[PDB]
Amino acid sequence: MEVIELNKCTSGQSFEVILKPPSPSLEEIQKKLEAAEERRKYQEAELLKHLAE
Amino acid sequence: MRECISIHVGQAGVQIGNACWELYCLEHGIQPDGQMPSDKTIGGGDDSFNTFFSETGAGKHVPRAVFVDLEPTVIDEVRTGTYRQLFHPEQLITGKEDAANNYARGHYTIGKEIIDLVLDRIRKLADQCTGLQGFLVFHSFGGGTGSGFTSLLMERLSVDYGKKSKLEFSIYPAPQVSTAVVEPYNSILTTHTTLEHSDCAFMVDNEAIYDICRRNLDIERPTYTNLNRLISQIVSSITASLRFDGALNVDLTEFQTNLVPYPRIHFPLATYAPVISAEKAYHEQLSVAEITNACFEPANQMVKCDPRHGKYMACCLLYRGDVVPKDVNAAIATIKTKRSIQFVDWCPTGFKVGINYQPPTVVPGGDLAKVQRAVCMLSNTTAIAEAWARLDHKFDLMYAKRAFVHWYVGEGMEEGEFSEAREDMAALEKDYEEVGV
Amino acid sequence: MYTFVVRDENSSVYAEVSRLLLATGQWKRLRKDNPRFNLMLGERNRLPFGRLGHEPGLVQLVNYYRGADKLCRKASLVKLIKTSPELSECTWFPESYVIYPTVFLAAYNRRRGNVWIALISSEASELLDFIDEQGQVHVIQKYLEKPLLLEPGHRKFDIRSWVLVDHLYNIYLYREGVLRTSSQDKTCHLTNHCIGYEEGNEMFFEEFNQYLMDALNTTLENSILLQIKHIIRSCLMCIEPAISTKHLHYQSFQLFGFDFMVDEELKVWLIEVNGAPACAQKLYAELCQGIVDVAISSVFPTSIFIKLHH
Amino acid sequence: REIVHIQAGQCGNQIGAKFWEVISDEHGIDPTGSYHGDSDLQLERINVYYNEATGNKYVPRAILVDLEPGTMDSVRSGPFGQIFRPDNFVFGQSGAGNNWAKGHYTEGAELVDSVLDVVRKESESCDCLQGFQLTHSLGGGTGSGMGTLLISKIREEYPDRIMNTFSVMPSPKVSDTVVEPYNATLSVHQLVENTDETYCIDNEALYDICFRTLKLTTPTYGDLNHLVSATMSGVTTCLRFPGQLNADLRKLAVNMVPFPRLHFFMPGFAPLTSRGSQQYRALTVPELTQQMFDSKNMMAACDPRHGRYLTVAAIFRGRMSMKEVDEQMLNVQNKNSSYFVEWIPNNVKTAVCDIPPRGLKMSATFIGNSTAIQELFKRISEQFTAMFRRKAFLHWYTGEGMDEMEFTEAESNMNDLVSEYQQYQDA
Ligand SMILES: Nc1nc2c(ncn2[C@@H]2O[C@H](COP(=O)(O)OP(=O)(O)OP(=O)(O)O)[C@@H](O)[C@H]2O)c(=O)[nH]1
Ligand SMILES: Nc1ncnc2c1ncn2[C@@H]1O[C@H](COP(=O)(O)OP(=O)(O)CP(=O)(O)O)[C@@H](O)[C@H]1O
Ligand SMILES: Nc1nc2c(ncn2[C@@H]2O[C@H](COP(=O)(O)OP(=O)(O)O)[C@@H](O)[C@H]2O)c(=O)[nH]1
Ligand SMILES: COc1ccc(N(C)c2nc(Cl)nc3ccsc23)cc1
Ligand SMILES: [Ca+2]
Ligand SMILES: [Mg+2]
Ligand SMILES: [Mg+2]
Repeated sequence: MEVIELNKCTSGQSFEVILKPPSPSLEEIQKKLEAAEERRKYQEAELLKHLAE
Repeated sequence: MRECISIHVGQAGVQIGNACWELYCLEHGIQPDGQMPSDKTIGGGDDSFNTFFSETGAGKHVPRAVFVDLEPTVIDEVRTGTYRQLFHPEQLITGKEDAANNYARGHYTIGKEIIDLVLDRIRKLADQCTGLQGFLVFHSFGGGTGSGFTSLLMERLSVDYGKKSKLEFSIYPAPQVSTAVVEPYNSILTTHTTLEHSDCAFMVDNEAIYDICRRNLDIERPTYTNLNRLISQIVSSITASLRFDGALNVDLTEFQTNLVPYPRIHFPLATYAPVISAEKAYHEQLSVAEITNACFEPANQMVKCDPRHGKYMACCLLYRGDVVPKDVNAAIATIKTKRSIQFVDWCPTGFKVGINYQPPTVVPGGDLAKVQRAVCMLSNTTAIAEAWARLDHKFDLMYAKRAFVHWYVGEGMEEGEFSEAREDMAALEKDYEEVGV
Repeated sequence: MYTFVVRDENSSVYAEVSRLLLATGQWKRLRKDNPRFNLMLGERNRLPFGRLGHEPGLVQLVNYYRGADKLCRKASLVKLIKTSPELSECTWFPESYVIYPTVFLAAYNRRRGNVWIALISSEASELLDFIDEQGQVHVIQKYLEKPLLLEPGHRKFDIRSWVLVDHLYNIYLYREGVLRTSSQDKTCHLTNHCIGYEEGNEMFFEEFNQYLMDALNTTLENSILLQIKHIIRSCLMCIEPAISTKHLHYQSFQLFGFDFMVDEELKVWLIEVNGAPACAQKLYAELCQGIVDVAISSVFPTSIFIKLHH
Repeated sequence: REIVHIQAGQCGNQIGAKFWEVISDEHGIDPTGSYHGDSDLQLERINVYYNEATGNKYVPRAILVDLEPGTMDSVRSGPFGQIFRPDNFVFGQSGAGNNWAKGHYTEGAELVDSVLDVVRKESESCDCLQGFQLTHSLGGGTGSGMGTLLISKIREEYPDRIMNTFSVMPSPKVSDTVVEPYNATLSVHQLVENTDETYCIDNEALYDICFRTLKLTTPTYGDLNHLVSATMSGVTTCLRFPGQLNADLRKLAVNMVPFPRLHFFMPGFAPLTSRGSQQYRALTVPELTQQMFDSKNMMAACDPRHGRYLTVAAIFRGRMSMKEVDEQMLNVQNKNSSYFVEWIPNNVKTAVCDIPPRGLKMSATFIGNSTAIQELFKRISEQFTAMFRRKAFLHWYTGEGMDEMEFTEAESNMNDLVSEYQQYQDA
C-alpha cells in the first residue's frame, strides 16, 4: 500500500494510495427546433380546418 | 483562480440551489446581505471562494449563479427570501407557463422562446470571468423544465462555450415524492440528449435521500426542505475543493480526469457519512474508520445499488473535519480485507483522498447534527447502472402501449425520438455491462 | 395478505412452495410482471436483482442470493477455493484446473492413479481433445480412485445435501440427505439417478447409517457428516461478505445442493455445488414445507434442519 | 394561471352556483366579495378562480349562460348571487325545450357570440390563462347542446388552452324527458373530441347514494347537488391551494390521460354526508381510504371491479398524518394490484391539503380514470337505440334542421369510445 503525491496546506491535505497497480451546431439546433414548430403549426392548422367544416 | 457558474433549472434545481448557496454563505462567512467581513480583498481578489462569488466595489459577494424556471412561483420565493439581496435580479429568470411535466414542452415549445434570453444572462456572468472553467447544472430528471429545458441549454452551452467543462447534479425520480406519472419518459429523453454534453453527472435518487431522512434523521415524512438540506451537504462536500485551498479536484477538468476514464460512463456514485439527527442528545462521535467503513454501506449511498456486484473505475474520499492521512490509510487497509472492492483490471486499485480540516457546517435549526468528522465518497462503479435498468424498465412498460406519447407528439416531438433515446439508453446499459463483468 | 410471483415454472421445489403458499389462505399469487410482490421466486438466469427493494410499502424477499453463482459453477468454484485465503490452496476439495478450448503439469510429477473428469479419461490428451470438440469452458479434476463402495453390489455413490441459507444468513442443513447409488463405463461410475436394491437408486440416511454400523464400526454422524457440516460452513462463510443482504434494501435466501464423494478412508470431498437443485420425491413435502417455515414465514409471519453455527 | 368558469343551462347554473358558494366559503369570501378569512393559505392562489377588484373585492371569473332567464334569476336571487359580475349574465328568452338541436343549432347559435364576447373580455385580463371549466348537464337542451357549441367555438379561438367540464349524465331514475339519451349521446360525441378532461357526474349514482347510503327517501336536486358541490370542491383542491404539488389543468390532463379520447373520470368522495345532518366522529385515515375507493362512493354509476384504473388522483383534506395517508394509499394498491394497469407504473398520486371542507374535520376526494366508465356509456347507448331503432321522438330534432345521419355518427362514435375503453381493460 503506497502513499504518493502528498500536498499539505493550512486548510487540509490531499494524497493518493495505490493498493495494487493495474493488471451539433447552432444551425442544426435551429433546424430541429423549427421543424418541431412546423409540426405544431401543421397540427393546429388541421384542427382549425376541421373546426371550419 | 478560474470561475465556476452555477445554473439551476426548474423547481428541483432552484430549490436545491437555494439550499446550496445558503450553505456556501455559512461556510465562507458571507451574510444574507452578501457582506464578507474576512475578505480583505475589497472589490476583488483571486481567492478560492471567488470561484463561486464575485465582488462589488461596495464589498458585496454575489453568487456566480443564474436561476431559470418556466414559471415564476418558485423563483419568486428566492426574490423575496432570506438571501434575496444576495442575487442580482438579472440572475433570476422566470417564465409564465411551465412545462406541464412535459419534456417536449420544456425543450421545444416553451424552451425555444426563452433559450436566447437565458444564454444572454449567462453570457453576462461569463464576461465578468477572467478565466471561465465551466458550469454546474442542477435539475430534476422528471420535471418538464428540469428535463427538457436543461437539455436544450446543455446543447447551446456546448456550442457557445466549446472548451468548457459541464457538470450535473441531477435528481433521479422516486415515487414517494414524484409529481408526475411520466417522469420515466422525461428522464430518458433528457439523459439521451444531454449525455454527450455533460462531462460528469452526480445522480441523486430521491428514494435514497428520503430513506436516509427517515432512518437517520427520524423524519416521519421528509419534505423537499429536509431532502434539500441533506443534498446541499453532499453537494457542498463535492464542490469544497473548488472553493477552498487544496490540491485535489481543484478545477472541473480534474473531476473528469479523476472520476471518468470513459466518457459515457460518467455518473459517479456519491456516498455520505455520518448523517446524525440534531435531536440526538447523546451521540458518540464516529471515528475515521467508522465513517469510512460507512461509505461502503448501500444505505448511505445517494443511489441505492450494490457496488459489490459491479467494478470500480475510480474512487475519491473527501473528508471534512478532524482527519489525518494515517487514520485514513489504517481505515482503508482493514476495509480492503473485509469488503468486496473490485476494480476493473485496466485501472489501479487506489483511493484519491482529500481532507479539509474545517468540519461540515450545519444550517442553524436544521436536522443534521454537527459532527467532528465527515466524508463524502465518490466512486465510479458499474453498479450505478442498476438505476438505469430500473428506469428503462418503467419506460418500457408505458411506451409499449404508447401511453401518454400523444402529449409529447402534440408539442412537436416525433415518436422516433422516444425510441432513439431508448436505444441510446440500451447502449449505455450495455457499456456498463461490458465494463463490469 | 402477502403476495408473490413465480418466474421459473420449471422448478419442482418452488412449484410445491407455490402450492403450499396458496393453501394457507394468506398468500396470493400475482402475475409474473406485477412488481407489487412481497416474494419473488425468480428465474434462474439474468434474475433482475437491481429492480428489487425499490417498491415503497413492500418488504421484498427473493429465493436467490446475487453472487452465489461463484460457488455454483464448476470453474468459478475452483477459482474461489484456490484464491480465497479462507479455503487454502484445502484438504477436502479434489485438485482441480480450468482449461479453455481455443497448464497443469503435475501429472508428470506424478511419475506414474491418473484418472480425471470434465468425460473421464486416463491420458491427458484423451480429455484435452474432448473439451475442444465441444466449444465452451470445461474443468478437469482428479477422479476418486478408491471410493467407498456399498456391499452387496460393490457399488459407488455420491451424497447430496440440501442446505437452506435464510435472509439472516443462518445456514440450515436439511437432516435428510440422499445417496445416489449406481448398479467409457458410465453405467456404474457416474452416479446420476437420471443416468433398481433400493427404490430408484436412492439410499436415504437411515439405511446408510445402518450400513456404516454393520460393515464399518461407526455412524453416519461421526465418520462423514462432521466433515460435511464443516465443508458447508466453510464454503458459505467464505462468500458471506460478498452476498449477504443484511443491510440491503431487499433480502435473499437460497437453497443449495452440495454433492459429496466419500472415499475408503471415510473421508469426504466436495464435487459440485448446485444452485437450483431438485429434491428426492420422498422428501419434497417435508423440505418444501421447511422452506416456507424457515425462509418465508420468518419474514412474513421439532425442526427438520440442523443449524450450522458460525 | 387563471381559470375561466362557464355554467350553462338549468343544471349547469344550479350546480355552478353551489360550487361558488362552497369554495368562496373555503377561501373566506362572503356574498359581497369581501375577505374575512382566518388563514392565509386561503388567498395565496385565489387568482386562479377570482378577479380582484378595487376596494379589495374578489369577483369570480365566472360566466352564467342560459337560453331561458328563469334559473339565472334564481341564482341572482340566491345567497352568493350578488358576488357574480352582472355583465357576465348572458341569457336569451325562448329556452331550449330540452332539445340538443335547439341549443346547438338554432336557439343557441343566436346567443353564442354574446357569450364568446364575455369570454374574451375575461381572458384578455388574464396573465396566463390555463383554460376553462364548464358546468352543464347532458340531458337538457341548453347545457348539452349550447354548452357543446360553446366548447367547439372556445376551442377554435383558444386552441392551446385546456377545456375541462363537469358533465351531469341523465338517468331515468332522475329524469325530466324521454329524449335525454338523445341529448346525452349527441353531447358525448362532442365531449370526446373537444374536452381534455370531463368529470362524469352521473345522476344515477347521485340518486343511489342519497337513497341507499344517505337514507333519503325522496331525493331532490338539492340533495343531489350537495354531493356535486362536495365533489367539485375536492377535485379542485390542488388547483386552488398551495401544496407539494401546485397542480394546474394541463398537468392534471397530462398525468391522467394516456390516450386523448379516454379523458372521462369517475369522481369519488368520502365521507358521504347528507345536507343539514352532521355526524360528530371524524373518520380514520384508514376509513377515508376504504370509503373513497368503495363503489358506493363513486359519482358515476359504474363498478370499478369491472375494469381497471389507468390513473388515479386522490386528495386528502384536513389535519392528519401524511405518513398514515401514504401508508394507507400504498396499502390499497398493494392489496388490490390487479385493478391497476401494470403498464402505467405508479399510476396513483396523492395530495394533501390542510384546509378541510365546511362541516368535516377530514375528507377524501377520488378522481379515477377507470375502464369501468364504459358501463356509463353502454347504459346510455342502450337507451338511445331503444328509441332510435323506431326513430321515436326524432321530429323534435329534424324540425330544427338535423338529419338522422348525425344521430348515427354520434352513436357510432360513442360505441367506439366503449370499444377503446374495453381494449385497455384486458391489457
Ligand atoms: N431533491 C429534490 N428534488 C426535487 C425538488 N423539487 C423537485 N424535485 C424533484 O423534481 C421532480 C420534478 O421536477 P421539477 O424540477 O420539480 O419540475 P421543473 O424542473 O420545475 O419543470 P416543470 O415541469 O416545468 O415544473 C420531482 O420528481 C421531484 O422529486 C427539491 O427541492 N429537492
Ligand atoms: N472426482 C470424482 N470422482 C469420482 N466420481 C466423480 C467425480 N466427479 C464426479 N463424479 C461422479 O460422476 C458424476 C458426474 O456428474 P456431474 O457431477 O457432472 O453431474 P451433476 O452433479 O452436475 C448433475 P445434478 O446437477 O443433477 O446433480 C457425479 O455425479 C459423480 O457421481
Ligand atoms: N344533479 C342535478 N341535476 C340536474 C339539476 N337540474 C337539472 N338536472 C338534470 O338535467 C337534466 C335537465 O336539463 P336542464 O339543465 O334542466 O335543461 P337546460 O335548462 O336546457 O340546461 C335532467 O335530466 C336533470 O337530471 C340539479 O339541480 N342537480
Ligand atoms: C397519476 O399520477 C398523477 C395524477 C394526477 C396528478 N396531478 C397533476 C394532480 N392534479 C390535481 Cl389538480 N390534483 C391532484 C391530486 C392528486 S394528483 C393531482 C399528478 C400525477
Ligand atoms: Ca479576494
Ligand atoms: Mg416548476
Ligand atoms: Mg329542466
